Amino acid sequence: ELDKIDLSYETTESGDTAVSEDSYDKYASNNTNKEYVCDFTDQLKPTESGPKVKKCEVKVNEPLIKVKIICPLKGSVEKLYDNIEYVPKKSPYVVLTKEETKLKEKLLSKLIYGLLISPTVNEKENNFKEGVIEFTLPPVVHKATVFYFICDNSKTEDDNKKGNRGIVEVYVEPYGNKINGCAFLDKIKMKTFFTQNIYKKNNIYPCYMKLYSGDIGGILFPKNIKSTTCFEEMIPYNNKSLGNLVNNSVVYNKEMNAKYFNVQYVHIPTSYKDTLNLFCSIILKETSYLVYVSINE
Amino acid sequence: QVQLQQWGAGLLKPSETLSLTCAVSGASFSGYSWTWIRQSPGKGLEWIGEIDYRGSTNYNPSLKSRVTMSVDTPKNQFSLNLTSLTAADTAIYYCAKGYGGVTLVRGAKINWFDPWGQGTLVTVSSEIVLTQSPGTLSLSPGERATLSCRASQSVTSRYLAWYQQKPGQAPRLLIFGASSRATGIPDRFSGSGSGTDFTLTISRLEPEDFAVYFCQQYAKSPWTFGQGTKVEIK
Repeated sequence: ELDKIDLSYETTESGDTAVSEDSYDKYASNNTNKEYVCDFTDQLKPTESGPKVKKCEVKVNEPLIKVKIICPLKGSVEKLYDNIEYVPKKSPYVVLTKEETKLKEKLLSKLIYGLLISPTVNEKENNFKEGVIEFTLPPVVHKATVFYFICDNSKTEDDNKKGNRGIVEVYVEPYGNKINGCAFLDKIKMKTFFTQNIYKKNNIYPCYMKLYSGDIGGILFPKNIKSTTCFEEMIPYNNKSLGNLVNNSVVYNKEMNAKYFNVQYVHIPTSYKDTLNLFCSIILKETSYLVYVSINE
Repeated sequence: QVQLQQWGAGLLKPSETLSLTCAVSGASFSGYSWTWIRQSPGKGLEWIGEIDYRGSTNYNPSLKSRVTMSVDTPKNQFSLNLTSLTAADTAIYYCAKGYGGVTLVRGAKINWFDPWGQGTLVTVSSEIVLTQSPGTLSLSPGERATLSCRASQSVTSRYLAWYQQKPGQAPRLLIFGASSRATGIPDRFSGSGSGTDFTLTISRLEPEDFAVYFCQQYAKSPWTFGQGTKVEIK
């Protein structure tokens, strides 16, 4: 349901606005730390000059960037957004890619392996129905990607004024090679993204992700998983969560609720220079797997 | 209402340093590639380099040694510094707004230049090659003009633009994507072609349509122009 694509859907960047591509009002996202934001609250109001096309360019060449997109909701202000529309309606699970000057629906998870889509944004649903959508990009991207969202207010009319059509284009350039960590496996995508693979039937080497200051770690957890003490209750062999052990580290997908990819990532800060040797575990339902994390050995 | 104010010292001795600055208004300084372009007598149109709001640069390999560009994003300005000046650097320098659109084609950028600045004459005194044919068309009003632009190597996609330069003015964009009319461009201007062969067709000439027409490719950096085709009366 949330991930349902319509293969027959077609649109264009300009939509039905009659604006040629040379006349788009292009601008960049408001980038702060690792959060790139395209806010349309003030951009799409009905204007005399409208309909104008306003394109927000999200250019990503770094890992673990979070993209927030704010699209004003119908009725947030009376009359000004009465006929607003957003595309795809199943964003961010569904995005638009350019195929022959045409935009068609594609699953974002198949475009970028490892992409984290949380179910909630600020404890509201992660859907344009709540006005905001978010997704975190992975620590590794191999092929360049370009996908689009639409937040179109051009059909809204107020006296002689008309709203504007909003376009967000996310441009991901390649970055990274492999993720320091382990993939518990049963595609080639699962095998090539992590430095160590752990097979279920006959394993010799348990999970050993070796981190240093500035490095990114990750774990692809087994599909069948009961619980894990990994990154919240860790055992030093030299304040038990990794956050408490490494001040200002960040763990992505703490709650393991992201769709598709059962992964969480860790970022060791460049400041952190002390040495640490930790243990956590992964429980299956059916045995359990041991995880050894070393930092700055 | 995109305006590009341009200023800088124009009368310089050899070996001195040229410094031009351009100020943007009516457009968001983020989201375009602010470029410099010069038009020299004989040499023709030449792309110098580009810079965005983040400070990232791309320079022409020919001028790469002597060219430096900067941005002062607060004031929405960007600047050029050409060094080791010679007489061959005498030309009209244009501030220009490059579209700067992203493409999955490598080495390519959707980077036709529109609008251009008014131009600054700099006087020194004390690759994909596009070949346009003809060099000169002599025709009367109401007749059809057909111009050709041929590239030394295939232009990926249809990443070609055409420009019109009326006498005494800066170029203005006519066509982008080989065959897409720009905003405010009459229907009598039609573009066509793909690969290495492109044409610009002016179906029913009118007295002001007598200008110089250039093609530009943005499929492989450095962005290059044709030598021009002059359209005149007969």
